[PDB]
Amino acid sequence: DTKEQRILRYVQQNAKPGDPQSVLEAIDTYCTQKEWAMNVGDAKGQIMDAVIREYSPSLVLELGAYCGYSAVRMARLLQPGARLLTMEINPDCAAITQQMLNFAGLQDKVTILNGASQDLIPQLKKKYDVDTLDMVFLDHWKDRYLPDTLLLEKCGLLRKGTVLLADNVIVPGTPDFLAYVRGSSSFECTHYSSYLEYMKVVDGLEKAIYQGPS
Ligand SMILES: Cc1nnc(C2CC2)n1-c1ccccc1
Ligand code: NA
Repeated sequence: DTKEQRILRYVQQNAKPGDPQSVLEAIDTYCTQKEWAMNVGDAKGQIMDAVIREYSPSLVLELGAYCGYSAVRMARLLQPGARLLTMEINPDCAAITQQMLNFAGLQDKVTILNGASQDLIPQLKKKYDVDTLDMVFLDHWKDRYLPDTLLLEKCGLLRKGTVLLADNVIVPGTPDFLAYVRGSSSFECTHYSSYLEYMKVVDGLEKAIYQGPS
């Protein structure tokens, strides 16, 4: 038995089928009052919402999924015909995420790819007919933020205006990724700070808008 499974069982008893908002609230309640989980929080959640709404991405790529919270949080805001592609290496988190999306009524919008992102990313063009992404959400293994950004560029998956949004850049922290995008002229960066009231600790998200190479 895992924490993610217990979050699933809790949503199923306390949220309403097909209602993405009630699913998100059930998760926020469980991960505030009962068992903490990093991906969830609403300082973070309202920044994810504002970015999605400002940029209206047609194709989002999510690196990392735990119980589906981020994917539900994003998929529920996508326009009709917009699609979310989620890569998760842990097959158990992938199955929970899938069931969480099924519960939320959102499975028609999301495609879960199970695998290491470094191996899935070079395949997006040939296997999934992906040309370019409008948005990328980085919430997976902190060591992969930078190397995977480089792979996205190597494969031409970013275009002028593609929005990278990086979670947990301070806690547990992704300093090499922050150094790369803030220091590169390919990226225009905005940092969103987020006080974790319950930990007495400062964390943040990074927004980097790809400029192209030039
Ligand atoms: C990559 C990359 N791009 N710019 C930088 C720093 C600002 C100069 N780094 C870097 C250097 C050393 C360790 C980790 C990341
Ligand atoms: Na920069």
